[PDB]
Order: sequence, then structure tokens, then C-alpha cells
Amino acid sequence: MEMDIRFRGDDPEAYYKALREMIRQARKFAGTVTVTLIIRFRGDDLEALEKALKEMIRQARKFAGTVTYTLDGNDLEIRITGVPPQVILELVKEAIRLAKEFNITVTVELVIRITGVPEQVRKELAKEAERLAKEFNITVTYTIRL
Repeated sequence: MEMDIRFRGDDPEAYYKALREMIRQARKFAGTVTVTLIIRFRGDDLEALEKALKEMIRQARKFAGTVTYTLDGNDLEIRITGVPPQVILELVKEAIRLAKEFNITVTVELVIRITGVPEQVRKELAKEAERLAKEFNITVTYTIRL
């Protein structure tokens, strides 16, 4: 009685707005939407990475959630939990922005943990996940439990 959705290496506005609408629909529908966000930064400019950490910590710590991280030399991992789903989309836009500003390499991943929803919702979101994967040519997967 649960559906997860996993997205990675996201594309420009057309995709973000579309995704947002799926995000929106899901929240409305009679269920619990638990979202988790992961980003990994890479680059030799360690000073840049340390600030990219600090901006995302401060912004995302203003939500009723928490933040964890690790630095495997020149690879910084960030795991954000507890954030409202309609904002999540915008924290994605901010972490891409930091990739450009500091001229560093960044990857992004969204985990949506939907609990107790209709099979009509599951099939539509599936079709929307099937659709977006193909139009934008990116990493898209999902899981359903019963």
C-alpha cells in the first residue's frame, strides 16, 4: 500500500513544471507524501564546495526537517529530509544554480514516498513517469507495494 518514485539528472522548466503538477496532484490526493532529496557535488575547488554546503544547509534547515552530509575528499554528499513537496522542486533549481556559479559538477536525485493512494492515481503517475522519462530522455524509475 505504497508507491515510490525516483528521478535523476533533471532537465529545464518544461519538465520542472510538469513534474510539479504530478507532485501537486499527489499531495491533494488522500495520502501521505514523504519526500527526500539527495545531491552530490564534485570538484577540486574545495572552498566552493564548502560554501555550496552552507547555503543549502541554511535554506533547507528553515523547514521542519534535518540535514546530513559527508565529504569523500572532493565528493560532497547531502541528504535532506522532512521538506514540503511543492518547495522541493525549487531546492532542486537552487542546487543547479550552485553548480554553475562555482563551475563544479553536480548530480541530483528525488525520492517520493507516497503512502496508501488509489490504483487510479498509481496508473496515472506511472503513465506520467513513463511519459517524462521518454520525452526528456532521463533516469526514471518507480516502485509499488501491496
